[PDB]
Formats: sequence, structure tokens, C-alpha cells
Amino acid sequence: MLKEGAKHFSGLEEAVYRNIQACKELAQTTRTAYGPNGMNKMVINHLEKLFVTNDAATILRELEVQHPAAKMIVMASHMQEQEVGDGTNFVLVFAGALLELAEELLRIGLSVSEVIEGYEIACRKAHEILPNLVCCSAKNLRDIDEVSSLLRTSIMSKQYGNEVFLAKLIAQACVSIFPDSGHFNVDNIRVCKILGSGISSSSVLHGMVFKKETEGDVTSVKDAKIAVYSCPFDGMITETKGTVLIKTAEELMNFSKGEENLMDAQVKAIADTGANVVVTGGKVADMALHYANKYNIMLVRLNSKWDLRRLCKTVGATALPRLTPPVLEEMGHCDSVYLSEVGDTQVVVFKHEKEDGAISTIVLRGSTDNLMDDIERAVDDGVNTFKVLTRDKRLVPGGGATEIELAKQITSYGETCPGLEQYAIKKFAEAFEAIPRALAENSGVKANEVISKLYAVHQEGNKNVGLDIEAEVPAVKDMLEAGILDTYLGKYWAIKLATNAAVTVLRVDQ
Amino acid sequence: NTKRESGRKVQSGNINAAKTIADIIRTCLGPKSMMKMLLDPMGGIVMTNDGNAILREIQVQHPAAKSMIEISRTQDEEVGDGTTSVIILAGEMLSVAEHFLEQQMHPTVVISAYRKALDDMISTLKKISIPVDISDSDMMLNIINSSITTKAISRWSSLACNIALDAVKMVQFEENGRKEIDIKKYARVEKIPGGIIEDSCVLRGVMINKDVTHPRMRRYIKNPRIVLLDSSLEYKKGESQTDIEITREEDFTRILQMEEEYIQQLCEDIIQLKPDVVITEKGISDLAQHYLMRANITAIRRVRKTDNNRIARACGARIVSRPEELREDDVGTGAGLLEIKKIGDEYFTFITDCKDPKACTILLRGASKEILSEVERNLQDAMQVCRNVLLDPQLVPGGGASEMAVAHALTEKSKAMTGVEQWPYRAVAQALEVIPRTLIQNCGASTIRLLTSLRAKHTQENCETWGVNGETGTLVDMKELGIWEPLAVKLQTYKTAVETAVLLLRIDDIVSG
Amino acid sequence: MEGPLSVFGDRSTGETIRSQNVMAAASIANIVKSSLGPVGLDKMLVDDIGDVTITNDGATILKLLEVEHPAAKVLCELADLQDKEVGDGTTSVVIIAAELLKNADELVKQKIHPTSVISGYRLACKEAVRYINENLIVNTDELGRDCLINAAKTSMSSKIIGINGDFFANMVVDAVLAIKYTDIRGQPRYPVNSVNILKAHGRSQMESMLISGYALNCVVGSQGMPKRIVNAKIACLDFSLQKTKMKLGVQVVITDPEKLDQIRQRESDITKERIQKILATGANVILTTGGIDDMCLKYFVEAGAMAVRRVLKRDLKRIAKASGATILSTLANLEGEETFEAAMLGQAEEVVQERICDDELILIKNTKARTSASIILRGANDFMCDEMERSLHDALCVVKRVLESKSVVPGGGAVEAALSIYLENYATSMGSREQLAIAEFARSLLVIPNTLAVNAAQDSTDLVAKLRAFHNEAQVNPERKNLKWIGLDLSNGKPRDNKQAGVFEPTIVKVKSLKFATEAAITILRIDDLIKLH
Repeated sequence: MLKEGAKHFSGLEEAVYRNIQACKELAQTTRTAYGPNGMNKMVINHLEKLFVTNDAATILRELEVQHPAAKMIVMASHMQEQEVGDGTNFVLVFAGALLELAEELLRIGLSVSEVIEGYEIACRKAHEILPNLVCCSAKNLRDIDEVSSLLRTSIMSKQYGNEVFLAKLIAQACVSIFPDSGHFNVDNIRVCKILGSGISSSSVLHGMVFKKETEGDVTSVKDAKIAVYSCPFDGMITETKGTVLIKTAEELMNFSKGEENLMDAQVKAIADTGANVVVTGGKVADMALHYANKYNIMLVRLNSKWDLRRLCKTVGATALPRLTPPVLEEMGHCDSVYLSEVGDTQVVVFKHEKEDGAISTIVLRGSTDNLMDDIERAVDDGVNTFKVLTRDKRLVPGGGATEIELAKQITSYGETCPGLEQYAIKKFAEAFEAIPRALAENSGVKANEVISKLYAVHQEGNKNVGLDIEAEVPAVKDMLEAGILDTYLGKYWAIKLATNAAVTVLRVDQ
Repeated sequence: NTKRESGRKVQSGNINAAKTIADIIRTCLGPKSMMKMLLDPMGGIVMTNDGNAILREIQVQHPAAKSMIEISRTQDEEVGDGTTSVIILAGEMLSVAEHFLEQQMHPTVVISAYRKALDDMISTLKKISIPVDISDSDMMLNIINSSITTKAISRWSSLACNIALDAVKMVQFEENGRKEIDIKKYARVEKIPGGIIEDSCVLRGVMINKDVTHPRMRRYIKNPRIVLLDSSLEYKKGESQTDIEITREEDFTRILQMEEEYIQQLCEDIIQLKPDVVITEKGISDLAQHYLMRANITAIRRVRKTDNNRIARACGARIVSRPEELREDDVGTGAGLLEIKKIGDEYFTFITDCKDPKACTILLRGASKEILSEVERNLQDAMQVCRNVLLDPQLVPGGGASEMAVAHALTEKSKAMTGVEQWPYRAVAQALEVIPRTLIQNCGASTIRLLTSLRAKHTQENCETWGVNGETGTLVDMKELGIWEPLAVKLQTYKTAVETAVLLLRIDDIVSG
Repeated sequence: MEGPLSVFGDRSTGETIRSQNVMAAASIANIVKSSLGPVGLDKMLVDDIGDVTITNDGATILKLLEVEHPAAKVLCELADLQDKEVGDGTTSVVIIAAELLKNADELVKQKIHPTSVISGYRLACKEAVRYINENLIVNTDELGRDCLINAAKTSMSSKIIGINGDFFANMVVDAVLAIKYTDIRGQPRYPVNSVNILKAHGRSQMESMLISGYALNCVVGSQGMPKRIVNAKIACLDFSLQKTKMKLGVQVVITDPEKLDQIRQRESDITKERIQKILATGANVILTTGGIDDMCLKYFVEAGAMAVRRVLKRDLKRIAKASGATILSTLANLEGEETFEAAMLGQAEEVVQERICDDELILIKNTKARTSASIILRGANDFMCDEMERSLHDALCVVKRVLESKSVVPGGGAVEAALSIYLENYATSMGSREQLAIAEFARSLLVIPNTLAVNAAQDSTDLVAKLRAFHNEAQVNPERKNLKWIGLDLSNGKPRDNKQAGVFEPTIVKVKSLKFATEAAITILRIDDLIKLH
């Protein structure tokens, strides 16, 4: 500070200005990233690996910032995308415009604790009409059209075009078989994409898809107990050293000769352990194969952890490197163990399915994985909004159409309550139009055009916009009545989480 | 030539010069004031609550710094006051409106919000303006003494108003009391250098300082004969041209004395008859006028025919070409008081012309000739509010609560208007409320919570009538508090205010030629 | 002025000066764009330092800017010349010229004969020019429901200052009917402002009052001398009766002021003598231009005499022209003993003095030599009469201008917004150079309406969405009607619903300005070889 000491990241500009920078600075791309969008935002890794996300996190978790608040608020966006799903971009984009209001209240010079409460009581006042803005609920998981609609706004507010087809797919993923009564498998149903075919050819499979190549004669039974091992056959090459390296140079050679008898007795023990599918993260080899052909066990030639862990998870298995003949602590959890060729590619298909504990593994297909990876992002939007764990989700109009419902009132309620308080309440309800503006300016029309119409249409829950021509001029799309809705829960956490950080980050002078 | 000028840069400098000029002047405004002290490039300091006095005496610049004094002077002449309002009002509206609205990117809807805000402003004013008696100088006093205390001076609040109160009522027009239009040649003020406020009083009529300038002239002869030129003293004063010689150097001295020797005969035919008054609009030369002063014929000159015509009938007269030629007879005396006061060696002829258009040049004095001026500067604004109470008996209370009274009334029309125009019409609204806020932030504490209490007060209690106190900041009644913002003076500042900002809107571009 | 620093005088050869000129045309034409149209913002422009002017008119701006560049020079003087044609299209002809001089010059380089590219900007002009007169499609004042009457009401309703325009629907058609002057060269053109139009407020602002014959507004209240005797005749007088100095035989040569007092004395009587010489001539109403001093007037008024002094001359002349009176007949001077004859007497059914709305005029009823009419406005205040007056002016000229040349265009660049793809297809089938130039000409049309709407903040993408989405190749037809709205109303920026509106231009300046728009382009072509005087 004034002194040799005091290493400080915030205060003065930093507090006043520079926090609001990374607030609005990061809130930039989420303006494009929530609500109906195609927006191409090209993200590559430290691998510099091409990708585009319409969800903030892959932009967010990609990024690097010395601003802890901006580094924090994502955890609320996390807490969104953790508890919830699409609407994660909404988290950041809301607060940033709301936060500028406080700094302009600091351009007014308004006291922190005084601006603090104005967002909060108004939030619970927004949370007051938020259930009042519950219009419908999500009636039946068993109803595809309920879940498609559930998936629609989900995929839409990331990707508007692919919306309903996917929304019909993952609704007909029949994840409804998970009652959402307090059980739904999120990972056990996880997508396994197929590079190749179409993304319209992208479908849902039930039972665990494993795109990795079947080896050995396919499983002797189905319900075949599942030996999931990190390297049961990597070859007989040594697993045995603490650093997994050479001790003396003579050990690697013996692994060629007794390989047969090992890869006999080993997968013989796989036949002996009861596993008719042994999953080898290490390499498939002929002797294993040849003997797993004699023993008719399906080898799973090579494994991602995502393969292994899921098999470690879903099967209850433990993936372990093996040379000696192994045993099953693993067995199966799976009552049908398949090699199927899906996407035309050989696909290991494990299946056990229950109202609670099913695996319905969506098989995406498509010419590019840089398609399906962002598609999965757009798809996981609804996979999330599936899990609310109120089957009837108390849908409020999605797409921010029920904003102006709150927006008009809380800000009219704004002047109702008094003082430096009332401004932050008024400011609170002024941050609604941001997302529609952000969206309508993704379709390229200002709020005031759009929003004065949303002000003109008054109490609807219906009107909002942001990718369409009806987005442009009319300020009328149905983000309610057209099949776009959103659960109270997400919309709660949409308001709730966007409420929390914005206030809490306001304190820091360091 | 290849030149073009782009967009915001002028508009910024407009908004820049707009608000900056507004800053100190709006803090110089109000019961709690400030001072704008210039420091001349020479080292002389100039401290005035009026930046119009400061800016004209310092650098005046091509942007609205050029356009602020014009509309200030436009606000200077008409009513006589609001001088500090327009630049703090125009600097007020343009900033808050444009940028946000030019961030919404449009000139046009911004232009309309002015005329939008104009009527609601007219509306809630004319509504919540309070009619005050035209014929009661006391009911005039509380409204008229409020407009004196406005700028730098409460000193002449009682005195200037008192001198202003009855005079303006006692004025008339060509179209008729005074009332109606703004004519300030019926508001006239001529100084009495030195003197005292006790020697001063209300002169409801006109004085001619040049009527009697000497004890020799007609004095206190109360049936006047005022004479317009044409025979006794003719239109032509030209040379006699007797025995002129172009070949003589002595004739050069002769031709200049010969001008007045014919004028000598002109004022001599005044002597041959002696109509007790003589007026000449081209003025009389001295050598002839000495003879006028021998005949006790008051010599009126360097004050206009229209002036004298308005004074003659109002003091009474029969005009003739020459008294031996009577065109027709008029009334002998039109006034009740013919008074010549002497302060210094100068004689000041005060002819009270009662219920007369006249020139209404009103007797006023300070202790010295300088504070004598602050009688007039207040008298003007006093006579302004005198003519205003005559013009508009209805005039608002406010501490600037009118500037809220409109803004929320704007807002509640703005809420009713909606459209995109809602935002400009509201972006014009919140501008108005910084003016009284600066008055009551000069007071202190939270002037927002005040405006909260204000806009609470607005529809709750009242808008402008039950107001905010410029010396306090609490919610009060400016009528009860006796503070008054004159309706005309209010609206007039705004008519002048709205336009310059529209010009600054219109101008993204200038030239050097 | 970019290019080399060694040589100068518009000498780069090169395209440097040429690009400079398309830049030199730009900035000059750029100034007009924000001034383009009435919605063009008034531009405060500093002529020296304190010398400053606020102008949204291109031509007036073009007057201010001293042109070192010929590009600047060929754009200014020509829009200054189109301003001296009419002045409709000043801001128009400027803008398109910025593109077309790059369109005019460029392809002449590419040859296909040197002369070809130029007529392409002339032919597409004539194409449009032929299309111009073809347009009643929007703004029909060549015909209409009331035609010119509702065209007034509509051109009122366009500029309308109130719920009025109804009484002002008729006033404008009176303006062509009240003026019978039938302008020279066989034109039945009637100047709209040549009518006696005497602005007098009072009562309902909505009201206005036509007068049988031309009306003469005379001063009221400063004449106690009777202006009122119901008569068949006025004495139209350019003439004066003064008590003070009618003539001087006594000068400052005379040392005594008394000797003029005596000639000052006689002149007061001959005024009484003069006014009863006209009464002896038989006119119990006279229209006098003269007057006296206020002191004299105060005495002379209360003395009494028959005169109407200081009559408006433009009315006096027209009425004397209308009634048959002369402003001068037997009077060679101002003397009050001069005899008066009947040649200065007006011939009409009656001279009757009607004071209504606190307003009295000398009303010459049915002036016999020629039909005459004068519309007395009624405002709530004086500005209201001016308020309603300018809204008439839309209605006024447009009634007059369609009489100048028949039909019109739909105003604004919407009329050309259809012509663009018309003339780019009229380019397209031509091919070769003739697809190039002819399309270059039609594409350059389209900046006007946007920048028109831009000045009104209805802008560009909005208007091109508005314009040639309406405009079609499916309907290319001017028709008489709208299967496309090709009109653009500007106080607005957007095409509107008023198809009699006087805020759409007539057919006149259009055929002109396009040639001038083609002109400023082809104008700069002309230099042969190149040199530097050094």
C-alpha cells in the first residue's frame, strides 16, 4: 500500500473498477453463451486442441485470472452447473451487469451494506414471485414431450438448432426409467460418442456402450461377470517395480515364453474367476486372445480411465494391472454383457438396468468428435435438467421470458421499499433485460427496442427472444408458450446463485 | 478541400463544456451557495456566483462554451433572471440523456424527450404552481422576495422588491397594468449615484436624469408643455452659412460655432414662447440650451421620442411644432408627482407617472452607487417577479422540488409512456433532480435519501409545493417557507435549456470556414 | 493531399490523387450525409472563430467550404448549381457523386471505347428519368381523392401542427386559385406565396378565413381617421400627407426657426384638404401609404380626416391590380392641394370594412378585373399562424410543383431503391462494360435514403429492409398504385401511409438532379494528358 508492506490485490481502482472489469469482462462471452445461440467461441487447450463451447465453464475453467472474485463466482456457476445445467452461462452474465449498477451506485456513492441488501431482499422478493412465476411443471418423465421440452430449453439455451431432435433423443433415452424420485444415473447413462456416421445418426443406447474394441471370443454369457483390470494383459511385461522400471535388464525377456501359459492360466483364471469379459487397459495379445478364445472371454483391448473408472464404478469393479492369473472382486453388476457393433464400430455393451441403478448409455455418432463433445455439452444441459428431483419441476418460463415479470415488479417494488436500499432493489430488477438484450443482440437488436416491448407486453411469462427473427423485431418469442420452460429449481439457483456471489464479492478491498 | 468531423468528439466536448459550466454555477445556486473565482491571466482574481460574468471575462470557446452564454443572455433579457439556470439545466439534461442514449445510439428520440418533458414540466408546474395576488404587494412580497435571494443578494429582498412591487403594477403597456408582454423599457431603472435608501423610495413612474440637470431649468412646474421639434427647435440644426470663406483660416472656427448659432435661434424661439418643457431627440447643443436654462424651460435630450412620448403624455404635455402653432390640444398634466432630487451636483427629475406605460424609470438608491446597482439587479428580478405575478399569478413553490416535481411526474408519465422513449424521457427526468440535490447536498448528509424522501414526498406529500429546503434539505413546504420559483421563470429557463442541448445533439461537426 | 512531397498541384498522375479525389469527394459528400434532408441535423459550423453558422442544408454548407480539391470543387458547385436549379436535391446530388466519379472514371480506363461508360450514367439516368414521370405510385398530387385539397390536408397532416389542416386543405388550393397570375411561358403556374396571406391570430387556432377579393391588412388603432365607409371603391395611394415637412422653402439658410413654422403651419391644412379631394372625387375609402410623426399623429388622429394610412403595398399593388385601381394616377408628388382623379379607385362589388376576431382589414369584395382571394389565418397566438403556415408550405409548393411538371416521384431514396435492381438488371442483360457502369450507377443510388433515415435515426439496415423488400422485380411497375410502397416520407426516415404527401418530391428536380448526379461524376473525367506548372 502506502508502505513497504501489505501485499494487496484489491482496493480503490481494483475494488471499484478492476473487479467490475473481470465482472463485465468475463460476462462478455456469456452474453452470447446462454439462451438460444449457435455462438462459435473457439477454445483450444495447453494442447492447443480445437474446441467450441456454448457453456461458460469450458470457457471459464479454461481461463486464468488473478481476480479471486471472478475466480470465485464461477464456483457459483459451478454450483449452478453442479446442482443444475444450462443457465450456467446465465449465472455470470446476470451478475456482471448487475454489478456495474452497484459501481454506478458508487458513482452515486451508495454505501456497500446499503446496496448489499437491495439485491437480497429483492432476491427473496424475486424468489417471492419466482414460484408465482412457476407456470407449468414437468409432468411425466414417462412423457417424452415433457422431457423433450425439458431438454429443449436445455439444449436451446446452448444450441438452438440441434435442440429438439436431440431433445427427442435423450428424452427417448428413457432416462425416465430413472424416476427422478431421488435416483437418476448421470454417469452410468453417460454419452459414448461415435466418431463417424451422423450426429443425426446419433442415438441413445441402453446398457453401457463402450466404443473400445472387443477382443477375445465375445462373452461366454451375458450377465457375464466383468473383470475390469488396468493391465490384465498389457502383455506379460512386468508390473512389479515400485517405479515401474527395470531392476536388472533380464526380466522383460521371460515374458515372451511363459506368456502363453500365463495368458493361458491368466484368462483361464478369467474363465475360472467367472468373468466372461476381462477388460484390459493393457494391450490385447494373441495368446490371451487365443486362450480367451479357448476360454471364450471377451477381452476389452485397451481402456481409457473413463472406460475403466466407469467400469470400476458401474460394475463395482477394480481395475488392476495383472500378469499372474487374476480373480474377481469385480464380477459383474451387469446382467447383459454384449459386443454389439453400434455406429457400425465394434462396441462393448454392458447392460444392467433398474428403475434405480440402470445404465442407459447414449450413443452419439457423427463425423467429428469436436461436434459431439460440444454436443454432449449441449446435451448434458438436459441430462442435468433431468435431475431436479422434483419430477414436476415447477417450470417457470425459460429463455428469460419470465424475467420482465419479476423485472417490472421488483423494480416497481424497488421504489416501494425506500432509500439507498430501494436503488439496489431497482438496480436488482434492472439486470434482467441483460440476458434478453445479450441474446437479442446475439440476434442483433437492442434491449430498449425489445425490452420496452417486454415492458409493453407486461405480464406474460411468455415474451423473450435471442435467437430468431422473432428475436429481432417483435421481442416476441414464446420462451413460455412455445414449449420453452424452465424448472423453478434451476431458475431458483439461476436467481439464487447469481444473487450470492455478486453481493459477497463486493466486500473485498484485497 | 477535404474535411469531415466525426460523431462523439464534438458531442463529448459539448457534454463536457455543458456539465463543467454547470458545476460551480449550480453550487453557487441556492440558499447555500458557492463562489466561482476566476484568476485572470494577468493575475487578477474574479469571484462571482455568475459564471456568465466569469466565462465572458475569460476564455470563451468554440463548443457550447460559445452556446452557453448565448442562451444565458437569452435568459438574461427576457424575464431578467434564470441566468444561472439554463447552463446548469442544459448541462444537466444533455449529459444524462445523450451518452446512455447515444450508447443506445440515436439522436432523434432524444430530441423528442425534450418536448415530451416540456409539457409535463408545464403540466405539473401550472398544476402545482400556486396563484398569488397581483394587487397584494405582500402576497407579491413572499413570491418576489424569494427570487431576490436566489443569486448573490438577499440585501435588496425587502428594499428592491418594495421599490419594485408597486411600480410594476403602476406600469402599463401600449397593449396594457403592465402585465402581458415583457417590455423592460417599462421596467426601466436609472441610478442615483451615492444617495441613500432613505432618500430612495418607490418611484412608480419614470425619471429623466436629463430633464433637469441644472437648477436653471424648469423645476417643479407641474403642468408641462413638452414640444417635439419641427418649428421652435426644427429638425434641421444646420449651419446658417453666413459670410463663409473657404480661403480663410478664421472661417474654420466659424463654421462649428455656426451650427449652434442656428440652434441658438432654435432654442430662442423656445424662449420667445416658453413651453415649459423642450425635448429634442437629436439633442440640443449647449449654447442654445443656456438660453433655455435662462427661460426656465427644462431641456429634455438624449432620451428618446418614444421615451418622451411615453413620458410626455404620462407627465402631461401639449406638443407643438412651435407654441404659436397649435396642432391640437392634449391634457396638461398626466402625472401626480414632478420631483427633481439633487444627489451630487446632478439633478435627477423623478416624474411619477401613475398607471402609465411611460418609461417607468424608477427611483432607487443604495448607500453608494455600487450597491445602488444591486437594487436594480434585484429590482429587475423583483420587477420580473412583479411583472410575473402580473403575468403569472400562479408560480411554483420549490427548492428545486419542481425539478423533482417534473422528473417524477416525467417518470410517472415515463412509466405511462413506455416505449424506447421512456428511457430518454426518464434519462431527461433524473437530470432535473441533480439541480436541487446540489442545493441540498450543499446542505449535507445523504441528499439521495433526501431525494428518496423527496420522491417519497413527491406523490405522497406534494411535489414542488411541499418542497425541499435549499438551506436545510429536509422536506418542507416552500410556500409555507415562503420560497417561490416563479412559473414563467421556471418554464422560461427550460425553454431556453432544452434547445441548446438539442443543438449540441445536432452538432457532431463544425468548420473553420 | 497524400502522394509525393516533391510535386504538387493535383499532380500525382496515379490513382493517389484519384483515390484522394474519391476521398476528397468523400469528406465533402460526408458532410452532406449527416445534413442530408430536413432530418439532417443542423450543423453549427464556425466560419472564422466567433463567426459561426448552423446549417443542415448541403448547398449552404457547400457555400462555406473553399475547395482546393476539384473533387470537392466538382461536387460543391454542381450541387450549388442544382441549388440554383431549385434546391431540392442539394444534399442528394452530393452523396451519390462520391461513388459515381469512381464509377464514371474507372471503366473509361478499361476502354470499350472512351465514351461508353459515361452515357451509362446518363442512360440509367434517363431510364430513371423516364421512370420518374411514370411515378404517381406514391405521392399523387397530379390526381387524388380531393387531389390538391386533401393533398394539402395530407401535406398538412404530414407536417401537421395540430388537428387542423382541414381549413388548411382548402387554403392551399386557394393559393393556386387566389393567384391567377398564370406564370409566363404558358405555364398555368400559380405562386402559392404570392397570395395575400395576412397573419392574424385569435379565437380558434384551427380557424382560417378566406376573403372575397384580395385582402389588405391595414393598421388598426393608430388610425382614428375613418378607414370605414361602406363603398364600392378604395383610393389606392402611394402618397403621403404630413403636417411637419411636405416641402421646404425655408432652410437653415433662414436663420429664424419661425419662417419654417409658417410653412410648417400651412401643410397641416392641405392634409384635411387632400382627404376631402378624394371624397370630392367620390371615393369614401382611400388606401394611403403615408403617415406622420407620433406627436403629430396623436394630434392629427384626434383631428380627423378620411384616410387609410400605411396600407400594405404588396396587397395594395395586387388589389389595385385586382380591383383595377392604380397606386398612382394624377399624383406626381405628395402635396395635399393636389387634385385626385378616379383612376386610383378600385372596382369591386363593395369596399366593406369587416372587423372579426379583433382583426379589421379593408376587404375589397370580388375585385372585378381578376378573381382574387386572401386567406386570413386564425392562430391561438402569432406563432400559431406561423406554425400552421409552414405546414401549408409542404402543401403549397407540392400543389404548385406538380402543376410545374406533371406527376412526381415518391420522395426519398425509396424511388431509386427500386431503380437500383431495375437498372442493375438493366445493367445485367447488357453485360460487358454495360453491366459494369450501369450497375455501378444503380448501386450508388442507395446511400441517400438510408442516410436520410440515419439523419432521422431510422438508419440503414432498417430502411433497406423497408425499401427494396417492398420494391420488387415481380412488380417493377410505377403503375399508378402500390403493389410495392416505393415512397419515403421524411420528417420520418421511414416509408409512410400518406400518398398525397407533399413531403415526397415532385417529378422536377429528380430529372434534373440525376443528371447533376451523373454530372459531378463525369465532370472530373475530363483532364487530358497531365502536367505540373513548375
